Amino acid sequence: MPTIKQLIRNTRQPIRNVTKSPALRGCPQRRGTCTRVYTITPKKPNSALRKVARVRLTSGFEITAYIPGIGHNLQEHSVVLVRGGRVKDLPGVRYHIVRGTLDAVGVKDRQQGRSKYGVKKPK
Amino acid sequence: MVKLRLKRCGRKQRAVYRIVAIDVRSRREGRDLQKVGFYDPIKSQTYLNVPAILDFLEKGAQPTETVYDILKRAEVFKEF
Amino acid sequence: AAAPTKKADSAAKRARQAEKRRVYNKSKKSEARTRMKKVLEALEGLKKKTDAQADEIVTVEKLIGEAYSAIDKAVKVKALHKNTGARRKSRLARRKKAVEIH
Amino acid sequence: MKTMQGRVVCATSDKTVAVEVVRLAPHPKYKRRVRMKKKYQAHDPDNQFKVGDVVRLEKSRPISKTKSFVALPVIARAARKAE
RNA sequence: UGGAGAGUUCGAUCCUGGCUCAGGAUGAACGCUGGCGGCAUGCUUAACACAUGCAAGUCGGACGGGAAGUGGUGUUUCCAGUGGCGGACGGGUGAGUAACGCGUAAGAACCUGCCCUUGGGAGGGGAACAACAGCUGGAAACGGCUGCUAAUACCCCGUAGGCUGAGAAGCAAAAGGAGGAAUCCGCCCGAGGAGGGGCUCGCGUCUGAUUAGCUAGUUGGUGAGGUAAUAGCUUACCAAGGCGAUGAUCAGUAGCUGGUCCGAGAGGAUGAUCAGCCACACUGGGACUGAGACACGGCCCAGACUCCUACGGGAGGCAGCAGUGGGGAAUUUUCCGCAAUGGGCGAAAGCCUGACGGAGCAAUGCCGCGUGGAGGCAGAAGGCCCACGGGUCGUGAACUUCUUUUCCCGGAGAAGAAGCAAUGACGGUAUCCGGGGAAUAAGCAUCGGCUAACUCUGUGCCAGCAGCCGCGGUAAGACAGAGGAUGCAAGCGUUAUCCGGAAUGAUUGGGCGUAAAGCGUCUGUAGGUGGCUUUUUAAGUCCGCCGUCAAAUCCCAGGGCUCAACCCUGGACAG
Repeated sequence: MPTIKQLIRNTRQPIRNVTKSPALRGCPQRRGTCTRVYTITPKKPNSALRKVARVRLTSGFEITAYIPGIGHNLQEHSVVLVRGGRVKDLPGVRYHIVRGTLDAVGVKDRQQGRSKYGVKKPK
Repeated sequence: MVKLRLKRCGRKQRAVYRIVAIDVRSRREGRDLQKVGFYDPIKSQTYLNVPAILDFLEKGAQPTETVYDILKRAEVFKEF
Repeated sequence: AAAPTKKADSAAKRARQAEKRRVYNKSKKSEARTRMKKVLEALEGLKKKTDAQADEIVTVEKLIGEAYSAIDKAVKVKALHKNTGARRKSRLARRKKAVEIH
Repeated sequence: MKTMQGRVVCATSDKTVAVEVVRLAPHPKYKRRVRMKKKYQAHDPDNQFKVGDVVRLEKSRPISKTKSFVALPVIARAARKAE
């Protein structure tokens, strides 16, 4: 342990803290309009065609976001809503998309996870 | 000035009613400098501390309507 | 709907009454400051300038007698009160005996 | 009223003496003694107390905004550095 | 009565070490779903700009009156006006402020409406003035002349303990009004009490020193000036100091605290709701009135906006309640009432009171209940698996008897009202009795390992999954669907955020030969520590006691709403 007399001179205290995903002033979700909807390749162990879109937030920042599930309907003028979660396979992508909200539609014919992916109840 | 009455602590249907020693320029349910005693409406619980009363009334304290009646319901304030 | 007769809640009413309470208190305070400055000019120049033969009243203590009566008449009203009205008398009574010939 | 002892460091001021009070007090979170030193501007209308004298300070009527303490007694003589 | 971890850096092992997950919590949002009740809570993002209504008025037992309404044949009562008191209470916001703002402990140089204890006095006069009336300038706002008039409007005179002063002496106050064969209230001065509000001092009060210098009334001293009061608060002069590494100044950020969340504790992160304190309220500045606010719903000036105009000139500002626009992931009825408690006024009645008491919207959270109970096959259809000899979903269902809270319908009906022609918003209230009938009421996540729970198809590094290690290139329990199972529950899941896990800043709790780590080596100031004996001091320390540590949280024991949440007594604790 650092000696008791050096603990009065220096006094150990943490930092200003860095955030994992800057979604402003402690806000859970953030709204924004999609600028460019493109397709990008993953890292070294994976090889697929993942759909990523650059979302222009309400603050003025343009960060990338991942689209979950099979099939979507996001255009160049679509008003989407982000979540805030890393994928760790695609570099730069720190956000996720909440489907079933605003302009983002839910996944068709999905029977499993209806709370996430934004799917309604089939009768 | 200072006066005697009762405040509110118990909300909704259950109005318990608090103790007293507060100024007129303050709140309905705020700061109280000294404690005394209270009464519960739908119960047989009637306190009202007698050595605290008459000791506070001698130095410019005004006895208002609500502290009265519950004063004469007990053995205090009579021709004795 | 509106009323058949005319009405307007005068906010200038509380201002006019405040100006009426001011004009009385200002005229009595400005009097107590102008009369005091007339006395301070007699204590400054050391006025032993005698001209009256009937009454040998000295001009340095004559205006101080008018100053005493000018301070206590302001203690009646809401302009000047206690402790302050005693302080205005204590400082004027200190310099009349200090700046005087023995 | 409160009484605190200390040594005079500066005397080059008109009717005012700079008294440095040393106070030893243990830390509530830790255990050891942490020394704090604050200088008080005491009143001395008789200009008797010079630099190096250890005097006790009592609370009184404020003669200024920084000055509120007066030096009434004296426990020991000059305990300063040699010239 | 309090302290469980595991996965992953290797061929592997043991260390070191970062990352990740299991937990709780959050005035939360989103996605799916959605039966109620009790209690609490609800722009945390623009202190942004605001339609409308309301949020402070009350007294004629202070007056000149009487424009309404009700009697009588002039009294209740009362529109305006003078005057008294309150608009500096309450409500809201936290922008600003790390600062003598706040918290804790002391101090002296104070003021202080209404209330209260004591003593004395309350005599005798004067000149006006709104309202009103006759004219009159203007679109309006706002007014401009002349005349009349009352009072607890005002101003003298007389008297005077107090005040000034060493003393002698000098000098200043007034209101009267009501019921009654003289009571009640109020008025003026002084000396106290109480309560409130200023002022002084010390400690603790964020981060960055790749901000180390800062400071002229700046620090202090004499004299006048000034404040309720001490004082550089102020002016002139004299001295020239004053602050700083136990870190000033500067920059960024921020209301403080009681407490709240987590944690075994310590500690860490915060301080929404409730309560104390401070500050602000269109922005900047200033003063007046008054005991007190230099004052949200007051005034004046300037500025940016909005609105009116006969453009000459004027009126406003919700960080009060409810609402609008806008921003935002997101946060509600432009409701009812004075009945109850409280505030303002009044000798009362009573009036005013979106303070508040209630209701409404919202599963936002906590708590309780309910959506059926027993019985029922040799395990029926119909699905999933199948070695097809079966098994499973399954008592699950159907089929049978039974009870029916809550929801629904009908009839009663406690208490919160003390006051006291018997006075309630809430209320078709709580709760109770009866009548139909299960009749109206469940889902969500997950199932490779940590993580509690399995296979068969389809797809097939394709599409997609993912907190981490990682899964998918034909039979992958980690993709997609189905059957089944697990967990939880009207909640579930996801995300955000703090704490825990991190003895990974360790004060309680860690380390520096090689894993990150002794500065290359000395001298040395401040600072930290310091042999042995006796006496003394006793400051630290320790014991006991007296204050304060607000209340409410938390904890212990005990009560009341059918339980609980919640509410509540005393104690404990406030280190």
